[PDB]
Amino acid sequence: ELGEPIGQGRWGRVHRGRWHGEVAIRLLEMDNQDHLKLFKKEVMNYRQTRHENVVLFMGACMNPPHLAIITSFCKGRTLHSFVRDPKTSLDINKTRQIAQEIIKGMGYLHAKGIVHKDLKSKNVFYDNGKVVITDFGLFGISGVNQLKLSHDWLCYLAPEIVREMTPGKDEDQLPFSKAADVYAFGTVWYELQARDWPLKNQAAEASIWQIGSGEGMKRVLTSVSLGKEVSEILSACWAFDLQERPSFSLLMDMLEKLP
Amino acid sequence: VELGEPIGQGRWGRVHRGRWHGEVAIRLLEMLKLFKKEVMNYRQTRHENVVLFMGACMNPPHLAIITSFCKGRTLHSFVRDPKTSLDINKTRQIAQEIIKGMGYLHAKGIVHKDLKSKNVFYDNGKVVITDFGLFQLKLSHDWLCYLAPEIVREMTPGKDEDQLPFSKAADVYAFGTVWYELQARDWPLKNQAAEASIWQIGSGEGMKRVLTSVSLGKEVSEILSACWAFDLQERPSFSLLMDMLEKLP
Amino acid sequence: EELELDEQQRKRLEAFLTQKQKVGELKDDDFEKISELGAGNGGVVFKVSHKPSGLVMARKLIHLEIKPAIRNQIIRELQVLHECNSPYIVGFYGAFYSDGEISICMEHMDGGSLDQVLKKAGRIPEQILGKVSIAVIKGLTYLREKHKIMHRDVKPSNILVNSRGEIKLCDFGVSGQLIDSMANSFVGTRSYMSPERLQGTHYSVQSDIWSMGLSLVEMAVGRYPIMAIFELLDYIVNEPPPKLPSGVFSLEFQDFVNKCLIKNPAERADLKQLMVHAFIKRSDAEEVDFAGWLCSTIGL
Amino acid sequence: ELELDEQQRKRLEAFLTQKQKVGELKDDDFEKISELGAGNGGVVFKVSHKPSGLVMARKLIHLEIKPAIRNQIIRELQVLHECNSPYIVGFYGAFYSDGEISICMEHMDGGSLDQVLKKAGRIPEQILGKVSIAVIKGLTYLREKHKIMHRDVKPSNILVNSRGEIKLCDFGVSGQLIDSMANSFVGTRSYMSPERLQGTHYSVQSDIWSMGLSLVEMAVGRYPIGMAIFELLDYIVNEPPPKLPSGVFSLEFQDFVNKCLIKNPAERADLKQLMVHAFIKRSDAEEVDFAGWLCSTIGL
Ligand SMILES: CNS(=O)(=O)Nc1nccc(Cc2c(C)c3ccc(Oc4ncccc4F)cc3oc2=O)c1F
Ligand SMILES: CNS(=O)(=O)Nc1nccc(Cc2c(C)c3ccc(Oc4ncccc4F)cc3oc2=O)c1F
Ligand SMILES: Nc1ncnc2c1ncn2[C@@H]1O[C@H](COP(=O)(O)OP(=O)(O)NP(=O)(O)O)[C@@H](O)[C@H]1O
Ligand SMILES: Nc1ncnc2c1ncn2[C@@H]1O[C@H](COP(=O)(O)OP(=O)(O)NP(=O)(O)O)[C@@H](O)[C@H]1O
Ligand SMILES: Nc1ncnc2c1ncn2[C@@H]1O[C@H](COP(=O)(O)OP(=O)(O)NP(=O)(O)O)[C@@H](O)[C@H]1O
Ligand SMILES: Nc1ncnc2c1ncn2[C@@H]1O[C@H](COP(=O)(O)OP(=O)(O)NP(=O)(O)O)[C@@H](O)[C@H]1O
Ligand SMILES: [Cl-]
Ligand SMILES: [Cl-]
Ligand SMILES: [Mg+2]
Ligand SMILES: [Mg+2]
Ligand SMILES: [Mg+2]
Ligand SMILES: [Mg+2]
Repeated sequence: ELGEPIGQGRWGRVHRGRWHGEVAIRLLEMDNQDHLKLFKKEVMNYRQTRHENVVLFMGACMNPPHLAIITSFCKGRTLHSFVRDPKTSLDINKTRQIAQEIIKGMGYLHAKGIVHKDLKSKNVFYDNGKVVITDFGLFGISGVNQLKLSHDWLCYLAPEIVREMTPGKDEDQLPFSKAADVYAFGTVWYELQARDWPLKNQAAEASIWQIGSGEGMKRVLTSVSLGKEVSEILSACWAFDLQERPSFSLLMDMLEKLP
Repeated sequence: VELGEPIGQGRWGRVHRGRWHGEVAIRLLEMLKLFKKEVMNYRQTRHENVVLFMGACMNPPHLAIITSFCKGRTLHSFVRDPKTSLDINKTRQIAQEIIKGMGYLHAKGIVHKDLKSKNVFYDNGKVVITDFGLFQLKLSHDWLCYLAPEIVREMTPGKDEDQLPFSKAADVYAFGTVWYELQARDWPLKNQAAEASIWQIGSGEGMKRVLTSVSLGKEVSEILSACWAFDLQERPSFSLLMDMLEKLP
Repeated sequence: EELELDEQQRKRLEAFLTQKQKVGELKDDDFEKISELGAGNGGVVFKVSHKPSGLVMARKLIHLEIKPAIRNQIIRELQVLHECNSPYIVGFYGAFYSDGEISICMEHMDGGSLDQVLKKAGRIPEQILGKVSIAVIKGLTYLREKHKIMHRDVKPSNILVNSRGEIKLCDFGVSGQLIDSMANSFVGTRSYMSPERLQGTHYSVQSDIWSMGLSLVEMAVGRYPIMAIFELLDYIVNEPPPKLPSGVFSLEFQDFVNKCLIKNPAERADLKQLMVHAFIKRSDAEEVDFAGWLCSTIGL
Repeated sequence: ELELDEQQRKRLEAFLTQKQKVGELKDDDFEKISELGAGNGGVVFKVSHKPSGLVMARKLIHLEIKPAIRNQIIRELQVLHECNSPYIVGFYGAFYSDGEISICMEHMDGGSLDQVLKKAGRIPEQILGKVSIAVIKGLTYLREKHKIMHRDVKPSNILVNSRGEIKLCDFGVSGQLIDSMANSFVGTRSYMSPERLQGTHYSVQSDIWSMGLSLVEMAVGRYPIGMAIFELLDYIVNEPPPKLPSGVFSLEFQDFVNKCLIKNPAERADLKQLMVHAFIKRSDAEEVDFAGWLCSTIGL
C-alpha cells in the first residue's frame, strides 16, 4: 500500500504507506478500569523493545471485553519440542549457544526493566539456530478454593513464588522478579542437559513443598550427574535464597567459561 | 488485525495466525543478487537505535524498500534550530546513541555507506539511524562533508558508486562530521564550488584547517581528529568511540 | 482372609452384578440430569437417571484437554473397575467421553461422602468411626490383594455411605494414565497426603494409612486438625502429627490413630496390624445401627 | 581604454532601445524554438518572445529552494540591467516558473567557443588574440563598473555571434544564486585556479588563470591536463602549469599564456599588465575577419 510522498531525494521518492505482515494475535477476555491503565503503561514500553532474541511486540488492540496482543509470528519450533525430539542432536556447545541467546534477550529485558514472569522452554522459539523469547510481561494482567497448576509451569517456579501460592489469591500477587526469571532459566538450562523436566510428575501438593522447601532441586543436583561446570550454573540459578541467584549479565560470563 | 487460523491453546487464551496493517515508510527505486543476500541480513537487524527493516519487494521496474516510519525531526534540522539547547552532555548522549547503533551494524557486518544527520531521527531523546546499505557528477555540499578522502579521491564521472571505497572506517569518518554538526550546528566546510571541496577533502588539507582554525575543545577536537584521520587505518572503531565519548568533560 | 464374603453382602454384590448386566454401552443421550451432588478439583458429580434402564447413577465429569489417544487409554484403563467388586468399593457402570469431558458412571451412594455427613452431623462418634475404619481397611486390602493398586486419595470426601449402612471407597488410582493426567493439576485448601509423598519419597499403601488416620481425627473433632498451602504442607512434614483430645475418646482409639499418624512409614502400622488392633477387635464385635444413625443424622 | 567604439556604442544603444520594449516577462509570453544545450543544472533554449518579436536565449535553472531566497535571486539578477558592454551578453529579464528560475538573455547565434572548438578542431592564434582582448575587456568592465569578478571563465561561457562580437556570460552577479548552485555540479574538466581549489583568498586573478587555461585548450584543441577528478585537481594544485607547444604558436602568445598560468596569483599577471602585453598590442592592431571566419568555420 503506497501513500502520500514525504519529501524528495536523490535515491528515488519516499512515501508514507501501510504494510500487511503475518503476525501472532493472542486474544484474552477481561472480567476495574485501573487494569487497562497499567496494561497501557506496559505495552508502550514493550513496543519500544528491540533485540534479536526478543519477539517483536507490535501492539495491543483493546476492544472491551476482548484484549488482543499482537507480536510477530515465530517460525520454528518451541525449545520445549526441540529438545524432546530424539532426532535432535545436542552437545556442550549447542546447549551453551542456545543458552546465551536466551541470556542475551533476558539481560536486555531486565535492562529495560521488564520482568518476564514466564520464561520457559515453551516461550522460546528455535529456528535453525535463531533463538527468540516470547510472551514476556503477561502474568501481571487481570482477566478471565482450588489452584490449577501445570507440571510444566511448576518446574520453572522459584521457591518464593510457590510458597505464597494459596487457593483464592490472584496470580498477580505472586513475587515474580528478575531473580525468579533467573530461576526459570535454571530450569531451561536443565532441559538443555536432560531433555526432560527436573521433577517427576506427581501430586501438585508434593511439587509445591519440594520446590518451596528447596529439597527437590537439591535432590536433582545430587542424583543427576552432569558436568561439574554445568551443574554449577544450575545451582546458581536455582539458589534457594533469591538474592544469591546471579544476574543475566553475570550468567553470560559463567556460560562463556564452560568446556 | 485480520484474524486467522488458531495455532494452539494455552492458559493465556488462544493464539491465532494473522496479519496486521502498520504504519511504514516506502522508498521506490528504478533500475541485483547482492540485494537478495543483503535484505535477508537487513531484516534480521534489531536495535533500538536502528530503524526497523520490514523488507523489500521487487516488482519491475520499481524496487521498494520498506522500513518503519520514524517520528521526530532529523538530526540535521534539530541541531540547526536556534531553540535546540545543545551542551557537552546532550551532544555526547546523542552521539553515543548513534555509536551504539553503528557499532551494532558493524558487528553484523553491515557498512552503512551513508551516515549523516539527515539519516538520523531524534524524538524527545530517542535516536534512530535510517537508510543503511543503500549505495556527469552531481555532488551536494551536504553529502561531500561526510565523504572520506579515499571516497572523493576515486570519484570519476561515469563510474558507478558500487566501486567507491565504502567501509566501516569511512562510516566512522561520516560520524566525525555528525559529531561536528553537534558542536558547530553547521557544515565543516564553507559553501563553495564542489571542485574546491573535492580537493580540500581528498588532500586532507580541508579538515586539517577546520580543526586548526576552529576553537573547539581539546577533548571534543580529539574525537574529530580521530574520526577524520586521513589514513583510514588510523580511524577508531565505534566500539572504541564509545569509550572515547564516555570519557569527555 | 479378611475379604471373606458375608451372606447379605454376597447377595447384594450378586444383585448389583445382575443389575449391571443389563445396561450396556453408555452414551450421553442415555442420561437425564436430576441434581448436582458436588464438585472439586477438575471434577463435578451429578445424580443422574440412566434412561434405558431405570438406574439412578452418579455421573462424574472430568474436563481434560488431552489427545484422544491417551483419552482412550484412560477409558481402557478404567475398565479394570468392572473387576473391582467388593462391599467396600463403589460400583462402576461405565466410562465414556463427550464434549471435552470424560464421564465416569458409578453407583449412587444416597448418603453422600463422610465429608458431607460431617458438615451436617458436626462430629462422627467413636463407635461409628470404628465401623468406618474397618471398611477403609478392608477396602484397602481388597485393592492391594486383588488388584495390586493403592488408593492414593483417601479422605472423607472419597468415603461414601448409603442408607443401607454400607461404607465404600471411591476415586482411587485405578488408571495410571488418568492419575498422571490430572494429579499434578489441582491443589486444595486441605491436605491428607503423607509426609513421604510430600517429600517425594517412595510411597506405598502406608501413605493411605496416614490419610485414614488424619481423616479419622478430622471426623472425630469435626475440624481439620492441622494460610498459604505451603505452610500447611510444611507442617505435615516437619511438625508433629495431630492427635485426638484426651478426655473424650477411648485410649484404644487414640492409640489406633496415633499408630496411623507415624511420620516414618516403616514404623507406621500396616494393614494386617491394624486389622488385629484393639480398636478394631472391639469395633468389629460391636453392634451399631449405622444405617439408622446415618438416616436420622442427615435426614433420609 | 575600456571606452566605446562608434559602431559598438550605436549597437549598444540599439540594443537598449530594443530592450526598452520587452516589459515584464512571463512563461506564457515565450514560444520555444530549439534547445541550445545544457550544463551545470541549467538548460538553455532558443525561444521567441510574443509581446515583442525578439529572439531570446532562455536559461532555466532547477532549484529546490524557499521562495524567500528565490525572490532574492531574482532581485540580485536585476543588476544585469546595468551590465551594458560589448563584451557582456545582454539581459532581458528573469522570473520563476514551476520550480525553475528563468534567465532570458541575448541570443548569440555563434554559440560558445567550446562548441566552436568542437567543430573547428582548433582555433588559430590570431583569433584567440581577438578573444583574449574581449575577455580582458569584459573582465575589467565587471571589476571597474560593478566591483564583481566572473568566477566561471571557460570556453563554454565565452559567446560569439555572426556579427563578430565576443561576449562573456554566466558570471557571478548574484551572491544568493552563487551560494545556491555552485556547490552542486562538478564536470570532467576544471578551469579553477589553484588558490580557489585550495580554498584560499582569491580575486579577479583567478579569472586570469581560467582565461589562460582556456586559451591553451582552444589552441591545441584538447584539455591540456590528461581519470579521477581529484587527480586532475591535485595536478592543478601541485604540478607545474601547462604551456603551449613551442614550434607552432608565437613567443608573444607563449609568454601571454604563461603570465596567465602562474600558480602564485601575486606573481600572475593582472588585467592592466595583460592589456599592454605584446600579444595584445599585436592582436588588437591586426585586421582579422572574425565574423567571416566564425561563419565559414561553423557553417552559417
Ligand atoms: C490425590 N492423590 S494423587 O495426587 O495421586 N492423584 C490421584 N489420586 C488418585 C486417583 C487419581 C485419578 C483417578 C480418579 C480421580 C478417579 C475418579 C473416579 C473413578 O471412578 C470410580 N472410582 C472408584 C470406584 C468406582 C468408580 F467408578 C476412578 C478414578 O480413577 C483414577 O485413577 C488421581 F489423579
Ligand atoms: C564556477 N565558479 S563558482 O563556484 O563561483 N560558481 C558560479 N560561478 C559563476 C556564477 C554563479 C552564479 C550565477 C549564474 C550561474 C548565472 C548564470 C547566468 C546569468 O545570466 C547572465 N550572465 C551573464 C551575462 C548575461 C546574463 F544574462 C547570471 C548568473 O548569475 C549568477 O550569479 C556561480 F554559482
Ligand atoms: N523511514 C523514514 N521515516 C520518516 N521520514 C523518512 C524516512 N526515510 C526518509 N524520510 C524522510 O523523507 C525525505 C526524503 O528522504 P531521503 O531521500 O532520504 O532524503 P534525505 O536523505 O533527507 N536527503 P538526500 O541525501 O538528498 O536523500 C526526508 O525528509 C527524510 O527525512
Ligand atoms: N509468536 C508466536 N509465534 C508462533 N507460535 C506461537 C507464538 N506464540 C505462541 N505460539 C504457539 O501458540 C500455541 C499457544 O500459545 P500459548 O498460549 O502461549 O501456549 P504455551 O505457552 O505453549 N503453553 P501455556 O504456558 O500454558 O500458555 C503454542 O503452541 C505456542 O507455541
Ligand atoms: N457415587 C456417588 N454418590 C453420591 N455422591 C457422590 C458420589 N460420587 C461423588 N459424590 C459426591 O460428589 C462430590 C464431589 O466429589 P469429587 O468431584 O470427587 O470431589 P471431592 O472428593 O469432594 N474433593 P476433591 O477430591 O479434591 O475433588 C462429593 O461431595 C461426593 O460426596
Ligand atoms: N545566449 C546564448 N546564446 C546561444 N547559446 C547559448 C547562450 N547561452 C548559453 N548558450 C549555450 O547553451 C549551452 C548550455 O550552457 P550552460 O547551461 O551555461 O552550460 P555550459 O556552460 O555550456 N556547461 P557548464 O560548465 O556545466 O556550465 C551551451 O552550449 C552554451 O553555448
Ligand atoms: Cl558500541
Ligand atoms: Cl488430596
Ligand atoms: Mg507461551
Ligand atoms: Mg535519507
Ligand atoms: Mg472425590
Ligand atoms: Mg555556461
